[PDB]
Amino acid sequence: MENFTTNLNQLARVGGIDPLIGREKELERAIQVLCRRRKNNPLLVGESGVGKTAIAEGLAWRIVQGDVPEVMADCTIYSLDIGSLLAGTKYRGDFEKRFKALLKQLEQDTNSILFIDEIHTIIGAGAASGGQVDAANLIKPLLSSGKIRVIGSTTYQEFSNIFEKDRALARRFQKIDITEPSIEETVQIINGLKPKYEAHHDVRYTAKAVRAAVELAVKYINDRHLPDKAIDVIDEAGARARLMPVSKRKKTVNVADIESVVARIARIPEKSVSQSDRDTLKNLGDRLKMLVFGQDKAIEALTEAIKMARAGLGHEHKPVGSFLFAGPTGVGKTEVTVQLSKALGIELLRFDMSEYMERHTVSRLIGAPPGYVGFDQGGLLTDAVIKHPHAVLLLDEIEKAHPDVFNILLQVMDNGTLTDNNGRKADFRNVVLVMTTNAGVRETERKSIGLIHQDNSTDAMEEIKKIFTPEFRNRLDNIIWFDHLSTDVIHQVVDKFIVELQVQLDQKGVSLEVSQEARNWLAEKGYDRAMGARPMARVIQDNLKKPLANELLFGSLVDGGQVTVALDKEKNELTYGF
Amino acid sequence: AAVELAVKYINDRHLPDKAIDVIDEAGARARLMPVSKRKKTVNVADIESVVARIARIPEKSVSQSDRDTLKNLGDRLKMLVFGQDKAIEALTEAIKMARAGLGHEHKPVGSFLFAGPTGVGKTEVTVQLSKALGIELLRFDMSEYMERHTVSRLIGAPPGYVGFDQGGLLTDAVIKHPHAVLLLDEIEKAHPDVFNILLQVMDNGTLTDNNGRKADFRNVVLVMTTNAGVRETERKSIGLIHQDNSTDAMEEIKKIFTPEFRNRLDNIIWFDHLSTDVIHQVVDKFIVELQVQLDQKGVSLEVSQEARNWLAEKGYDRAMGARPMARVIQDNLKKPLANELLFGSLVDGGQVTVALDKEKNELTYGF
Amino acid sequence: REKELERAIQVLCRRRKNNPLLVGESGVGKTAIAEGLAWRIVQGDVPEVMADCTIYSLDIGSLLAGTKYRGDFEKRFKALLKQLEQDTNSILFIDEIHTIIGAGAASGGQVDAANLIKPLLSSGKIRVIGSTTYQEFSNIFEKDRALARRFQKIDITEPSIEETVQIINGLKPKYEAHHDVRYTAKAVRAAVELAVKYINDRHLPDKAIDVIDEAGARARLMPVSKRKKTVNVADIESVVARIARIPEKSVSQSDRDTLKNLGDRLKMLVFGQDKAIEALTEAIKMARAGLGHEHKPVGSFLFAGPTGVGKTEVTVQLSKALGIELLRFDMSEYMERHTVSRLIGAPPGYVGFDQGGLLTDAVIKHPHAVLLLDEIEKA
Ligand SMILES: Nc1ncnc2c1ncn2[C@@H]1O[C@H](COP(=O)(O)OP(=O)(O)OP(=O)(O)O)[C@@H](O)[C@H]1O
Ligand SMILES: Nc1ncnc2c1ncn2[C@@H]1O[C@H](COP(=O)(O)OP(=O)(O)OP(=O)(O)O)[C@@H](O)[C@H]1O
Ligand SMILES: Nc1ncnc2c1ncn2[C@@H]1O[C@H](COP(=O)(O)OP(=O)(O)OP(=O)(O)O)[C@@H](O)[C@H]1O
Ligand SMILES: Nc1ncnc2c1ncn2[C@@H]1O[C@H](COP(=O)(O)OP(=O)(O)OP(=O)(O)O)[C@@H](O)[C@H]1O
Repeated sequence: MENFTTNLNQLARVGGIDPLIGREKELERAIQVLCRRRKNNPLLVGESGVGKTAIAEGLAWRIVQGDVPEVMADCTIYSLDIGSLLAGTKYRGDFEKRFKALLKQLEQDTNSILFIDEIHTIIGAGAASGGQVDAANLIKPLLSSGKIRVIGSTTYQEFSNIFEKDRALARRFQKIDITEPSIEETVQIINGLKPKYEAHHDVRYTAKAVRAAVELAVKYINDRHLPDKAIDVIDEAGARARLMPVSKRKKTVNVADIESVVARIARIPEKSVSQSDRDTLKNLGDRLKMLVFGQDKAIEALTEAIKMARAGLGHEHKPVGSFLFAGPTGVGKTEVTVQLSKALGIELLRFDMSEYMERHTVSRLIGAPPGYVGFDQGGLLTDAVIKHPHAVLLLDEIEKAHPDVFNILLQVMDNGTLTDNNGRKADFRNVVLVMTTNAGVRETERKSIGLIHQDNSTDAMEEIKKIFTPEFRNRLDNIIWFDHLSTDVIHQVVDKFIVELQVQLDQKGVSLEVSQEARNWLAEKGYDRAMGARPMARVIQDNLKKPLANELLFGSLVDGGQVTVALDKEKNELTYGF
Repeated sequence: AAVELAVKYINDRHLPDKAIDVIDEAGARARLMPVSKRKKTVNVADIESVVARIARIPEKSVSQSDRDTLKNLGDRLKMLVFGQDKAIEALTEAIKMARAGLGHEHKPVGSFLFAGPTGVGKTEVTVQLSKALGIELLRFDMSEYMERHTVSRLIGAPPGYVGFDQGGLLTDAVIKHPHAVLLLDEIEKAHPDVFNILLQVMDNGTLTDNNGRKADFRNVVLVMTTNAGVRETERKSIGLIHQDNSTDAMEEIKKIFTPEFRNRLDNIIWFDHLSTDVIHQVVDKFIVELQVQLDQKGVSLEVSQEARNWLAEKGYDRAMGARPMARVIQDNLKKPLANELLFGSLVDGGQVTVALDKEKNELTYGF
Repeated sequence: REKELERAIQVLCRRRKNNPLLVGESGVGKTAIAEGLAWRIVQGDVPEVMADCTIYSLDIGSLLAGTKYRGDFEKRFKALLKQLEQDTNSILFIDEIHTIIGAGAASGGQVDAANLIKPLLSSGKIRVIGSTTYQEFSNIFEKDRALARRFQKIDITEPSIEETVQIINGLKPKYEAHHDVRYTAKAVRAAVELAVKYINDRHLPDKAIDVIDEAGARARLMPVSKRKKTVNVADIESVVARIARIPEKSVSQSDRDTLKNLGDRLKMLVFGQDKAIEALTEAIKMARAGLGHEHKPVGSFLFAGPTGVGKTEVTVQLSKALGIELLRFDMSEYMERHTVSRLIGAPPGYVGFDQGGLLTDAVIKHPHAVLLLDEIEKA
């Protein structure tokens, strides 16, 4: 035992193991179990990071501090490192001699408790031959006879998958469920532990820093439990603050440092909103109007959703915003979204919904159910939002997906979550959801029969309503109708496309000038309300790019020249040059 | 009592030692009593306390603060969910019976199907119930169980398969939290094979997982929500008089959930549409949420009564429930505030006054 | 990678569970950073807190190698940890840290490297820097919750274009030394820009570097015939083009005439329908000229008409004339809605999941190709 276990009273008394705060009921049972006539061995079972070891060792602390029932007073708790019982072995029989020697020592002390953490690891030692499991074979009678007292500890999952197969062991200890504290209990736990962080990091925490670490961690960090989750924030903020005095920036850790840390851990930005990001955001609405012409209202809706979220007036558990972009083809429905993600500097997660035409294609978003082929793959959607929690999520031509696929978004739009096939949750609260569609267009573009042409603008009233179930629609922030582009827009579109052409040419060492007459001509020639801005690229392709490709490819316009294009008036034909 | 209670509440061990353990812990418990110098014998009440602790169930509520918490549970919920009183009452009645002891031998605390128009707090009330009671909410978006084979994610892969150690997500959630509110959202979206899992739960309080262990739902409140019948509810009839289609919505529910399912529910509660009175309450609720969000930035907010009356009058839509009201709040209050909070006077300001004129019915703003 | 290290240091500086885990896509510099810190410590490019501390890199294979008998592994494992605990100013670094979870427990037991490490991380006794990909982190580290709680995940993203150029400028001298080459400024900038435009299934820090290394390696085989030269943008372009399959610079050579005469080689084979020939010929020329569509296909043209008029023959002849692969897809075989899974594959969990997807594999194998979809109206 001398070099296999740790005397926890000795440790708790001299170095300290950090105080245990609260957990009155947890200890009440542990003691009542330890006080039983037989099988007086509690097992602390729970979610990782809830204080299972904190309690098991915390008991040693209470004993050395005298804060125990006299029954427990003066008893010694020893923690066993089973790794050391194997490190000292090699051939047959040495393990058992060593293992039993420790048991004899516990029996001889008579007033001691052994603590075995990771209790599910006591299964082992036997190998090659085996059948002698250690875990049960060397201790079943020790536990059932009351000769020794053992406190164990385990993760709830390990407990059911491993620590629960051996019924004989399952029967020999009383399980105590350690659940995670609530907000207040977490705050008091921090206050009790706080002096150790302040002492370790040479920092001090404000009342708000502590209050906030708990509330913020709960809201933003969701893969850990409260008592160790809020601590990471406090400890991390401490470690960060400790790196300031290096430039003499000695300071108290305040709520501002906590928010910076939570924001970094959760990858959700929070303080830059007060800095230059105010202008990046302020100007967002206009940068996008230089890329998508017309459609200002779509730009505003996106811009507004983002501003509210950055302002802090977002929702508590919804995507940044979620609206469907409907309209005629070639009017900037996907273009504004692509540009939004560029303007914001964030990842664009683009899915083509045309690929999800069968009901069973949902498995590509979620992953196969356990037990199936594609299980370890995970889901493509849930994974995309996990790697990039701050993103623009674009679902192109959503009306092409099998309609049951839309059901996947009900919980996304409403709770910001989606659960993958491993049970992990996607978190969409920092994702802008944009879905585009051509629903209703075929109808809006149809001519009616009669003397008076009917106004078919109520496409929203039929196709959008028939395609998207009421519960889907009622979760959208908006349904935004993109219009056909006007001729004023076409002129802007043509200018835009010519610039794109100029850039491709600049990269080849040549440049292009187009006269205004030539531009107006191309705009006038290509406009077709029905196809939006889509054909303008073809008009440019035929009137400017084809001529240029011949000049670029066969030597007429290569190194040494530039091309000027002008329109004549007689034929309205374009000129070219060098 | 140790013997007859252990067989009812402790189900992972055989009787000899299962009952002795109750006796032994009760013994130890009583042994730790005369430290206060109060000598004890072990009565039925001490046995019941031990079983309650071993089985992870509630003991006796009348002398507890739980008595008061339970007594006015309906009142607190009515402050969060307006209207739909009958749903609130059904939930609290089932709970009271269970704590009263007038429960079921082997069934969930109660089992309800929440049906009705959208935007009505079918989900909202369940979420608040778990908060009001202080217990874990176990959620399961049923839209994610659309294929016959998705059942294995609820109960785990069969042994020997790639998803065998993961276990089931449902049985594990229940095992970890035996006393909980279990919410199955949009249950009608799940593949019907899923309902077969629910039928046995509703009748026995239990599911066997892929490890052969059982989840005990005896202390779980089971609420599942649905939109079955909504498209029909919102349909307008042909004629001069619009018809009440709630009767057809039920026909839709009865086609999705077969008699075998329906007979295992304690109730099917058809939630009604929200009234204008409710909207006024809803608007105040949303404004308060806004005020809280603003307080977090150090900004106070006043909204006049007329501004409230107007927002409520503007946003009400009987068919869409309360969800649109939040849209009204975003456009009339949050957007203006975001600009002031982000680029203007409220950054280090801290105050905003909102009222409207009568001539334009436009809102005021500013520090 | 200043911020990536700032966080790593802040994690190492924590009181407990001060073990950063570097998680990211492959080829993004995760291990470059962990080794980079050892480099910075030695060079004095780190806070005094890290200064003078030793980072050791663990060979899991040598730790497990030879551990026969019951107890040798456990002994070696513990000896290592003891040595680290007695150093008091060291950090252990583990590549592919998810593999520690698979350390050899001898038999049916659970005593292995992860179970033996856990208490020393919780206690703050030792410091470990881990490294794993987002996929290995998800399928391995994410599952062992207790171990995962002892690491602080650092999210390492792919660098920008400007950042990639800068790492090349820093790394460059070693490629120059290794290959006996020198790289021009244009060569470096282009490796990054071109790799971004043309090389898929890789991340920048690696993608640009791979081009620099190969181009250096190409030039390394020139002064064997004493064709000594530097690596210019043209050589970088050639290397990327090897992968991209359509060079932007060779278009200026004999390729100009191969392309110029394309229209006539096709007119002599397909008669009438000159307009189809022109449509195809022009699309290619623009694409080779550089007047492409940035992200769209070379061109997409529906050929409609009476039978026996050369609609598929001209496309077949095009692929022949160009010297490129013809990918054929008979649309009549996709006569039903569900037949789409033949083109892209079955969803995960379904029979045939690992069979592939005919269209996506055809295109992936042959990036430069003519894709012909016969009788599209029959799909
Ligand atoms: N009363 C408490 N005493 C000590 N620690 C507590 C307490 N309550 C919560 N904690 C938190 O839990 C941790 C205490 O250590 P503990 O051994 O209990 O972890 P754990 O719950 O067993 O997690 P794991 O399964 O990974 O070992 C600390 O992070 C601490 O912030
Ligand atoms: N308002 C606009 N300003 C400038 N260019 C535009 C505009 N609208 C469309 N375009 C042009 O069309 C493209 C933008 O993509 P767009 O959003 O129109 O796709 P879409 O609306 O989804 O149509 P589809 O039905 O084919 O998917 C760009 O090439 C862009 O030059
Ligand atoms: N009776 C109510 N009182 C106040 N707010 C309500 C009420 N009912 C619904 N709401 C509003 O709805 C919001 C939550 O939506 P809810 O949970 O009710 O949708 P649902 O019941 O699931 O219906 P569906 O999903 O079919 O659209 C609440 O935050 C609340 O603002
Ligand atoms: N314009 C042409 N000039 C010379 N030969 C030709 C022409 N068209 C077709 N042919 C010949 O006739 C045969 C059929 O040609 P092809 O398959 O390309 O026509 P198609 O448009 O595909 O008809 P289908 O409607 O059946 O698909 C080929 O062997 C081809 O050599």
